[PDB]
Amino acid sequence: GAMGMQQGQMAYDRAITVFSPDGRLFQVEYAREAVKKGSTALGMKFANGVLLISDKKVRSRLIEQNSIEKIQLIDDYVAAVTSGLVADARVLVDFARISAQQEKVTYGSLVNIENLVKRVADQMQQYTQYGGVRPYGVSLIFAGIDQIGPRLFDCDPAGTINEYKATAIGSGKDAVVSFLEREYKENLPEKEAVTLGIKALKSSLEEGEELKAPEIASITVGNKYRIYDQEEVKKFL
Amino acid sequence: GAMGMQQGQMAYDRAITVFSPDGRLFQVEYAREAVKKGSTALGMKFANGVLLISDKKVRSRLIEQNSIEKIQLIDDYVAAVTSGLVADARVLVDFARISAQQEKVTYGSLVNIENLVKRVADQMQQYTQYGGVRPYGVSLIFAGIDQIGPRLFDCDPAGTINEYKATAIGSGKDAVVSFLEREYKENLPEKEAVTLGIKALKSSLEEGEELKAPEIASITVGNKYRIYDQEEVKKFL
Amino acid sequence: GAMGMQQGQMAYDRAITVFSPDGRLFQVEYAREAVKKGSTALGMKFANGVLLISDKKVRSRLIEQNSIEKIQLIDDYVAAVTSGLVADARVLVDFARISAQQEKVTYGSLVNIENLVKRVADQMQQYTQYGGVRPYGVSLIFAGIDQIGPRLFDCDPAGTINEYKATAIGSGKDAVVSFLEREYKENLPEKEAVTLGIKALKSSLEEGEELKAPEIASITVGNKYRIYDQEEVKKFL
Amino acid sequence: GAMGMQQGQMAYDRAITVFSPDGRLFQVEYAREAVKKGSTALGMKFANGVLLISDKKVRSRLIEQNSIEKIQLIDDYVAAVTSGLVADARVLVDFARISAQQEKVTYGSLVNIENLVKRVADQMQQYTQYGGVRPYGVSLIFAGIDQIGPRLFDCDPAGTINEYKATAIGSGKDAVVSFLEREYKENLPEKEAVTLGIKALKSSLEEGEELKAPEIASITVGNKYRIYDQEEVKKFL
Amino acid sequence: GAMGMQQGQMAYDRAITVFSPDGRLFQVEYAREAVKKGSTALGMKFANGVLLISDKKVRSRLIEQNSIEKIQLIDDYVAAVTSGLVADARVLVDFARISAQQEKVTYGSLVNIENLVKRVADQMQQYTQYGGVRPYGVSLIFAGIDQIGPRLFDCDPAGTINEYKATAIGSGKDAVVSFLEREYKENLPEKEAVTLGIKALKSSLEEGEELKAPEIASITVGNKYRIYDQEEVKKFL
Amino acid sequence: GAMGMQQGQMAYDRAITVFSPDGRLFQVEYAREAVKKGSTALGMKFANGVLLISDKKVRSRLIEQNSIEKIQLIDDYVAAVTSGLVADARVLVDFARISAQQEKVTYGSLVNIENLVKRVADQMQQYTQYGGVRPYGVSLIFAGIDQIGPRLFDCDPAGTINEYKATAIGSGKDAVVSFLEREYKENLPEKEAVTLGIKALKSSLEEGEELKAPEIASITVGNKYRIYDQEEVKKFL
Amino acid sequence: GAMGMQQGQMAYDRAITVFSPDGRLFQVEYAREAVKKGSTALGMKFANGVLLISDKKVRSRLIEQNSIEKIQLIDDYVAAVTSGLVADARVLVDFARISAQQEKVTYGSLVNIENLVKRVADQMQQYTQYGGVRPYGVSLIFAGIDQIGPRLFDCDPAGTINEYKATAIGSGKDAVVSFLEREYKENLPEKEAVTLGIKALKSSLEEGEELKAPEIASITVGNKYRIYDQEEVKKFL
Repeated sequence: GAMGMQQGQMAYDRAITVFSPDGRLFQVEYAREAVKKGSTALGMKFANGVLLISDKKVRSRLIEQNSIEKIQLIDDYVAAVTSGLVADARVLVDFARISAQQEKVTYGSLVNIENLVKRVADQMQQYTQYGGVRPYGVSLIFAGIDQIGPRLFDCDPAGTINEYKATAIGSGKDAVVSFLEREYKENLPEKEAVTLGIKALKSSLEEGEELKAPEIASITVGNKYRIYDQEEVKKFL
Repeated sequence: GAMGMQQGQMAYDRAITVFSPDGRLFQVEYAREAVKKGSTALGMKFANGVLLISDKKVRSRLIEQNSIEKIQLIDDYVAAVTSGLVADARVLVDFARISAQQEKVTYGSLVNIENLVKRVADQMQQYTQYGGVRPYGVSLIFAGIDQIGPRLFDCDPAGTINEYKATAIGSGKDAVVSFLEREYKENLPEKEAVTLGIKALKSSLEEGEELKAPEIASITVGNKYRIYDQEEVKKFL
Repeated sequence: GAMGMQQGQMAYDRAITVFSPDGRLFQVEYAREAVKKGSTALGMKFANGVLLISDKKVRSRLIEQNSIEKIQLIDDYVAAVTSGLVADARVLVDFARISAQQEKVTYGSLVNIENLVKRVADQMQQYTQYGGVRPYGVSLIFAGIDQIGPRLFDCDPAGTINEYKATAIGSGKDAVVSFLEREYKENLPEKEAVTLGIKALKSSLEEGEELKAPEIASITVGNKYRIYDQEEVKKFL
Repeated sequence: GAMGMQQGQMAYDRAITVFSPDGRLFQVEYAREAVKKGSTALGMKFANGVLLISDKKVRSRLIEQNSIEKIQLIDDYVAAVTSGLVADARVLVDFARISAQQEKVTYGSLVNIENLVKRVADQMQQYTQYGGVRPYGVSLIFAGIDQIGPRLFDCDPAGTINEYKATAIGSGKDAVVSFLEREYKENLPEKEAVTLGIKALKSSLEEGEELKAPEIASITVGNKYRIYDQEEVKKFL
Repeated sequence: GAMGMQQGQMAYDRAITVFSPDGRLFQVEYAREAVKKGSTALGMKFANGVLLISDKKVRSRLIEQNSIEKIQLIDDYVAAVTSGLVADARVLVDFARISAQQEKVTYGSLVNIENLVKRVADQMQQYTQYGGVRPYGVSLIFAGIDQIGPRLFDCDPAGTINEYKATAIGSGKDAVVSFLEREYKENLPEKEAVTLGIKALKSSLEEGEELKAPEIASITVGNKYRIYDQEEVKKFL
Repeated sequence: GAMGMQQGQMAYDRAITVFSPDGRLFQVEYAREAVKKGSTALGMKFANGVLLISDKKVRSRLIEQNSIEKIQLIDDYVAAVTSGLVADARVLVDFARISAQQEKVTYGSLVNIENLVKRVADQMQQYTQYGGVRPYGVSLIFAGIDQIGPRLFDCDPAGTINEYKATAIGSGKDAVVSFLEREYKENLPEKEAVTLGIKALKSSLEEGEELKAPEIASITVGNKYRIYDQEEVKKFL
Repeated sequence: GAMGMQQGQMAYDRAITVFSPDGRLFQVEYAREAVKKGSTALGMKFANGVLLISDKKVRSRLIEQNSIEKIQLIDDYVAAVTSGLVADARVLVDFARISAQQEKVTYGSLVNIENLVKRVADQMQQYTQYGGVRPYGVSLIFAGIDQIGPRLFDCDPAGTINEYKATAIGSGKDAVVSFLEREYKENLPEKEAVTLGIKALKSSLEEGEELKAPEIASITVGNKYRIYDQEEVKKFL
């Protein structure tokens, strides 16, 4: 797709920590915009585990391929994929990472993953009201299996968090989300799950035909995360 | 020693702290707006306990149902339900939770619930005047039975707190409240109370006919809180 | 005589700290407005004590009656009634409560009540010039009997303080104040004092006929404060 | 591709800690306005002491008379009288008080009163330049006998201090000062001194005929301050 | 970018930490501009190492030649080059230096270079959201061989980081990046690699014919960095 | 929403720590203006010492004459005279005083007076750049005899310091400085020196004829400062 | 003109730490201007040393000649000359002096003079980005001989530093720099070096014919600095 920023003027500039007369945080709103322009990714609970899949859209030959990993591990049993401002995502991810370690070193085990996400969420929410500082313009989803079972959560710049059966984020959210909204199959076995997924991913962003090379990872109850190899993903491609 | 935040290294530019020529905190007003756009919930004292009921309006098949719990526990004998900016509600809930724990660990027992709400209220009141920081865009109600007996309180973004015999909050407040204002029956036994309630909740938000699946829980003097199961609630539905 | 510096800069660009070209603090003025929009109340010295009386105007049946106490106790011998921003009023009261305890624990006795009011006044005054922080939108009057005798003080958002023989505050101030200004009887015995008072309160806010249920408390030299029970006040009503 | 002095003068931005292009601190100017609107008072050295006198203009019968003391003791040998924002005045006075005690506990004796006033003035001067904070809107005069002998000083919102033979402050300054400037008698004996003063006070504010009840206090070398009782003052009245 | 830019004042930027209504950080944008106006430089992986090359464009005879080193060493095994605000670049370079030592002293060895750059990047990222502080108007590329093997990354004012097979930075970025994008040869042996590079650099900035004297350095797996001598560089020139 | 309020806007910026497009600090300039409107004073090295002389322009009879000292001692061998904002002068003077003592207590002797001034000068220079603070609106001249010999220095609000043979400051600076500029006699003997001075001072400010009573003091190498008595000065007058 | 200000401009676009849409720091730019309006000075490496030369332009006979030293020592082997805001220059110089002592006291010897300048540069650079603080309006050049040999560096308000063979600064920079740029002789022996210099300085600022009295100092490898005496320079003049 063609790229270019026609707008270069500051234009309208509200302020920070100010509700609009209609009860809205415009800054948090503008933040959301940034994440809409991000890459597209999704994940869904299946058989006895959960998978993650993102559209790895590459440009130059000169990029170090794989090095542009979109799906990142926070720990062997839990990962997250993100979209929006790259820098903000990164730092936010590292926070989750250490945060995860903390619970492990104090309680001896990350029993409930829901909690890990709540913390990073709270981090984000702080910037939503604490005066002099810019909100994190990134949305990300955590998924993996904890003591309770296979889990999937998403988080937006406002610090909002929810649990899904399946969901997506980034540019093609609306599209891909609708596809699942209709064709999502409950206890779909992995092989088919990834299929339904890649299909859904396709339809969405695939206004531009070529799906390119998606990045896919999955974890099933009982064991650690598995990242699909170039060939394995291409198989479903 | 004085209670306050040591962190003050960060400089603050713009800040909320201006009374209008007519004696009003516009920021706190704008905040109130955000809560009106929140879901609808209510509660009321009855026979020998109190109950809480929230309208659990769901969208996608892809959401993890129950996980979107609106009625949250503070402790086995006190629960609260909130309305407004979701993020703000969550963080304000956890504050009350630990704050609750604190009274328990020093005094050995949370004797007066009124006090619990007062603390969380004051928290909110602080952002009402301390310059550089956006107020909490949320309102909530605490319900439970304490040393004094079944108690019902509500709280707005201004930090204003009041005890009720029955009340509501969120979107259809004015509506549902009027129904009760009219048909509220003093010592209505639980079964009939939950009914009157659900009826009241219906009328209000029910401009859109379908009541969907309401979330209801109750507690009665002498014991801990009881969350109604899917079928039980569907029974009154 | 060396002294360390916690903050490198004494202060930066902040609001709420500007004299109008005519020598007035407009914010403090606007703050006063909000208090004008509060409930009406008054107090007056009599025979050998002082009494406080406030108009308890109630709305819904759903309100927990008494729980909406306007006359508050700071200590068995000193009570205060407030008008203006409710949240602000509360927080200010608690400050006065602990502050009272403070003098007690150090000197072993609250010898002069004037001093207690001065301390809470100063608290208010600070927000009058210390930049980034909104003034307390509330006024209140303290009454009780100290080492000197029965005492009646009032205090506005400015932090201004005066001692009266009789006075009122809130919405119907100018009105009720005129009434006393005219028909206030110096050493009026209690029964008659409460009469003159209630009559005064009535005349004032009673543009709307029904006085409703007034909240009244009285203390006399030698003993602790006495709050009037529903029937007793209704007797004068 | 060219630079020059396009703007002769810089446009006005804020107002706190900003010199006007004519080298004036407008804020401090406005402050002064506030003091013009305050009550009128004066003081003058006499035979072997100095005296203070302030116009105690009372309104309602409901005010606790004397309690509205305008002349305030800093210590048995030094008093002060104030004019301007009443709250600001009070807090400043107490500062003067603790400060006076400070010198006494370290040096064992307040040898030179000039110093005392120097410290309070420096207090005010600080608010004249330290960014975020509104200046004290008040002007006061200190009088009392010290190691050097009877002394009289005045202080304005700018932190300016001077010693007079006689002077005044408040509303009718210009008027009263002129009267003295003309008929002031060098070593006038107390009785005639207080007369010359009350007359001077009269003329000034006495556009409105009734001098009402003045407040007068005096000290003479060798002993402690004396406040005139109602009858005594009424005698010169 | 042509110097024919339109001169103007500052935009309507209230403070640095505002998202535009389109989800963009304008300040970070403006910073990027500053980098485009810097010198041109590049680097690329080759045979068994990596090389760096920057256009050392000199003016006066009075400059101390070599002293204007654009290629700087962070450690014998890692170098970096920069473009944009010189001052910002330098400070940024030293941080990286000390940062590198720290890793060395705690772990005993700089195992993965990606981490080093990550640290310097997060530094910049901070100034992207933390209020009162101007972002680093600079972009730099780190290159050298670590535990994994030869590595090359780039970093911009936004703190965004990527690893390349080859890439450039500064003024003629777009031009030279294209050249390589087309004629870049995978495992090109040093001598030819430096040639392809110098040709690419030439083409790019060489609108003004003379390539002048380029600054080039290269390291290979197994040993320390080697900076080319004047004569050696002139050989490829 | 929005009843109709939108005309008024809230915003805060800077205008003190801001260079003009032409390279000048408007605030410091404005500061200078304030000093121009101050009293006129001068000083000049003579035979074997230095003398200071200020025009003590008095108004009302009610002022305490001498107490309005314009020439102030810093230590028995060094004095200074100031002009500009009275309040800022004083505080600044005291700073020099303790600053003087400091060197004495550490090195045992104030060897070089030039250093003393540099310190008070730096204090001033600091407020020229440190944001949130209004510069000192004053200029002064330091004179006395140090280890090197008789010295004379001047200092302005900007923190600029120069040593002179003779100079003046205040209102009629330009005038008096010119008279000297022409008729200044190098090693003029005291009696004549004070004459040349008074003459020079006269001419300048003497557009208004009457020189009134000048304040003069002089010190000569080998001993302490001498302040001229009313009659003595009157002799040259 | 009036108590009320006609302009309601609460804030303006001009501020600090803001990149312009074209990537420039306007504040740093304006700072440069002020250095342009400063005196003119230069330096150049010669035979086996380096020399400094500044135009000591004097006004009144009343100035203390030599006392206005423009060339200042940091230590017997390194001196610097500055141009721009005098006050800023001074404090900046003292910083480098103590800064030098620091290295000497820790390492036992100032090995590389480049480091010294770099430290003073970073100090400067900080005010380039740390929000609330005006940048240093001054540039200076350091010259001396260190462990590497004779060295010459220049430094601007931006914190940019460069080593030269010869250079100048201040008002007539461009002028004198060109002269050198053309007639500068590499290993010119001192006597001739100073000549080429004085001639160069002359040509430049000498639009006004009279070169007045130039201030010149030089050092040669192997020994300490030598400042030329009035007559010696007059010999070259």
